[PDB]
Amino acid sequence: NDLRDFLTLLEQQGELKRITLPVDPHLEITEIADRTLRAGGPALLFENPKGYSMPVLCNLFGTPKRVAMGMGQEDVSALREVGKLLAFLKPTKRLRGAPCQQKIVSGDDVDLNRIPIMTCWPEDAAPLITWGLTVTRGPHKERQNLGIYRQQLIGKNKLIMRWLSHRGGALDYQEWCAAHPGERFPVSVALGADPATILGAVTPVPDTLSEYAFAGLLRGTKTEVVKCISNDLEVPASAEIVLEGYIEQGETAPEGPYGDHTGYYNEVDSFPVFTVTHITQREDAIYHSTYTGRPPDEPAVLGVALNEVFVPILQKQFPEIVDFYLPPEGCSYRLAVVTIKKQYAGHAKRVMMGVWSFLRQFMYTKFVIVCDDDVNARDWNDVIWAITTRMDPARDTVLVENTPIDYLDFASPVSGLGSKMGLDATNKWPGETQREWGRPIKKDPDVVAHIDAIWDELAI
Amino acid sequence: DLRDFLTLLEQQGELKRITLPVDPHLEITEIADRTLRAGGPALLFENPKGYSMPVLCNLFGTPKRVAMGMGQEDVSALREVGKPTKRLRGAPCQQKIVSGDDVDLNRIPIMTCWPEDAAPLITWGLTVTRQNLGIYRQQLIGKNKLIMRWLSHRGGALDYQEWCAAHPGERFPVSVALGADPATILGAVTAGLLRGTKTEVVKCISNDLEVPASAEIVLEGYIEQGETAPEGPYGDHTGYYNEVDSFPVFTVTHITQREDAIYHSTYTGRPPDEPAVLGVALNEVFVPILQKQFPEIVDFYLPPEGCSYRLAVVTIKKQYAGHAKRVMMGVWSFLRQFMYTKFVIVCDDDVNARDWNDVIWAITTRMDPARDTVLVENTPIDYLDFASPVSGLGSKMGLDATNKWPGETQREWGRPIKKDPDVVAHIDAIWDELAIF
Repeated sequence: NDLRDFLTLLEQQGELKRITLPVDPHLEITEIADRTLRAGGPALLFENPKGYSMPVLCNLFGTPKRVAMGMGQEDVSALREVGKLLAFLKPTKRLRGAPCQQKIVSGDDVDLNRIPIMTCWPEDAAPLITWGLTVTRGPHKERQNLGIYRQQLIGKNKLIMRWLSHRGGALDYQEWCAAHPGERFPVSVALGADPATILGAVTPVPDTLSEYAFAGLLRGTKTEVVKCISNDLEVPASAEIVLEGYIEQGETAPEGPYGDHTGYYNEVDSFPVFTVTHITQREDAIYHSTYTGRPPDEPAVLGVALNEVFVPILQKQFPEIVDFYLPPEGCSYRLAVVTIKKQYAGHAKRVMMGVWSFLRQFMYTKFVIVCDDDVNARDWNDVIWAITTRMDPARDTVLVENTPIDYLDFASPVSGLGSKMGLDATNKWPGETQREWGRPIKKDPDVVAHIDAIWDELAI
Repeated sequence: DLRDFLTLLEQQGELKRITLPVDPHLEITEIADRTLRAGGPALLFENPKGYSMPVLCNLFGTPKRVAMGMGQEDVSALREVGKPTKRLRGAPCQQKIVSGDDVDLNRIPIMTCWPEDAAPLITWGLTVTRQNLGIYRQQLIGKNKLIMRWLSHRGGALDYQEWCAAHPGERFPVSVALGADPATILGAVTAGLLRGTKTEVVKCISNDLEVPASAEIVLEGYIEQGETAPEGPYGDHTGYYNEVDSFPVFTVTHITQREDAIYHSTYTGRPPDEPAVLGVALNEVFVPILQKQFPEIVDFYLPPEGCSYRLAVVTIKKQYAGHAKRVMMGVWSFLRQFMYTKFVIVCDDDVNARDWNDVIWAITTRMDPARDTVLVENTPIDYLDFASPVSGLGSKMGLDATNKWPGETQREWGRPIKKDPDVVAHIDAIWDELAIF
């Protein structure tokens, strides 16, 4: 039901390790988690962080298996069904009491320095909160947005709220300033909610229902919430820790530099300040954290699982698509491989244009490789094979200039604007070539199946 | 010798004996393909369906095992190559003999590699014809007939062409050796002293040609002048079937073998395969020749998955704006072996050329595709590459994935995240006691 249930389950299955040695939240936890993630190991619970009593949980979603379990299922394949659900969509139980409100502190007594907030990389400006569910409401509307923004520590009761312009929290704030000049903007942040509510924030959800409602569908049951002490926002009742407060209009601060998911430092830049009035927590509270850096990291593993959700949405629109994959090594979204059952000359070009335009998540995707269905999109041995035996580079490469690009991608010529490349690695049909194309080597499916059957008894 | 080599590999967990019945028709290839693709061991099939002779394959399926076969622990010593034989009288390879009507090639577990291959095919024969050594594929067309597929430029074909001109009508003597010791096998690539001590050989029973004494099996015979046959189709190292074509016939008069002989085999197909892994190890010879001409080059690698020569990754210590372009042009013009290389990626020295995780990282964080991609049209291409628009002629692509300097960009380029060496060392020290697994 809640996060602790999830952790005891993981522990029985050898998917959680408790660590009793002293480990510093300054740089050391990150190093340990990075080595662990890179070898597919368990989630980690640091019971003795140097200089703090609250234990630190991280690497929670570091294998795609653990992502699936957090949505109820046993294997990664079942994410495709959550996909069909999302296509289909064009409730919440309020409690009076709640574990997340067992211990309270406010006003002058707020001291964020009692929490083991991590510092991830050697040149990061300061400790940084990374797994907060930020809850906001706009002025014209009842819907509550949930968002995951990084928050730098600048004082005993001050954090910076780094939301980028396009995201729901930033839009709610921008409207609030316009509709209520001068008024404090109410905000709350929840740390350590249950896995379904966490995974629901991460997933894109059409406006026809709320974010808490979706998470209720992944979980058998309705999402339980509780009203905040100092505002009318609703937060998950079993949260381990909750921060309540406001944004004072026109108060801002320099943020960063911080290491990012691309493997480089973002340079310094201004964002609004979040003043914390209340810290509420559970009785033996656990602090939930993570880090971004050179891929693969936990976010990148989440993004791989989350791309299985989208395969079906794509297929419904383009039934020619057999598989669709974004390697984590390409910073999760910058490169895609697509395999199709080709039906006509030029077909690959319509598929490129589809990837670059149908879903917003792929709007900034710089490289797209298209292949036939005799290629396993998830294996570089096949993908390189196809590129080097089915392309003439000048004939089969598509370039498009002056297209939208992430403003923090320093590799484009001007901020926000750059080019894209599609590679048509499909077999060329008459009209596309005047040569006799080669007949590929196909395996015998009967021999393949016989070897699957004796594979274990061969014991190699 | 070969058996010494195999017992060494076995004690180091680099050889699996397999006792289950398995067919040389298609099944061995499937098993070897899966094992190679996961970096597993060499394989010795002790019980091949319908044969007594065991089948050895995937011998050189990791570059480590190539190194061990040349004596040492690293492939490094090939970079120094970058910068006479002993005749025995008597030999294990001649312990058992068969000739004339008794020659029956169907007693040998010759593999059929892919479903539409014309027939069983011999793939690791050392063909002997000064003596030239060559590795030519040989299709089985009868009890004592094989097709000898050598293309015109190669040493065996040239010897034969001269023989027909100098001795009209005379039978051409030929021999083929299977399962020689690892050094003579690796030796190739236009005599090789990887071993350092001289190679041991033995005269053939029915001709004056010399073959390795520690061969498991030897075929002796001749080419009857003007006798030819349709060959193939066969699956090849590109991953496609080559179409049918005519080549000379090799009549086998004698089969000589060792007692308890082992049949050494392999397969070519969609890369990577064993030949491709050999070609990667063997390319290390050229790194030094490139470096002497372009000392900026730190590494230079051609993945097997690109059919051994069609794609190259190069890492450099960049010294000026535009530097990557000169290096591209160098790869495409300095050595003839890289004349047909279609794709070239250039990266900085913080990248391991041999790891796709690094190479994709660089491409997706240091390139604007239109600015940084170089296309050149109407350049020389292999005439058998059906993907070019016209036979013998096609385009090439260079990708400049280096960090961009002032002039190449007007933006603030990213500072990469470096780790704290003191934190790394402390975690090495407590790693075992942390006990995560």
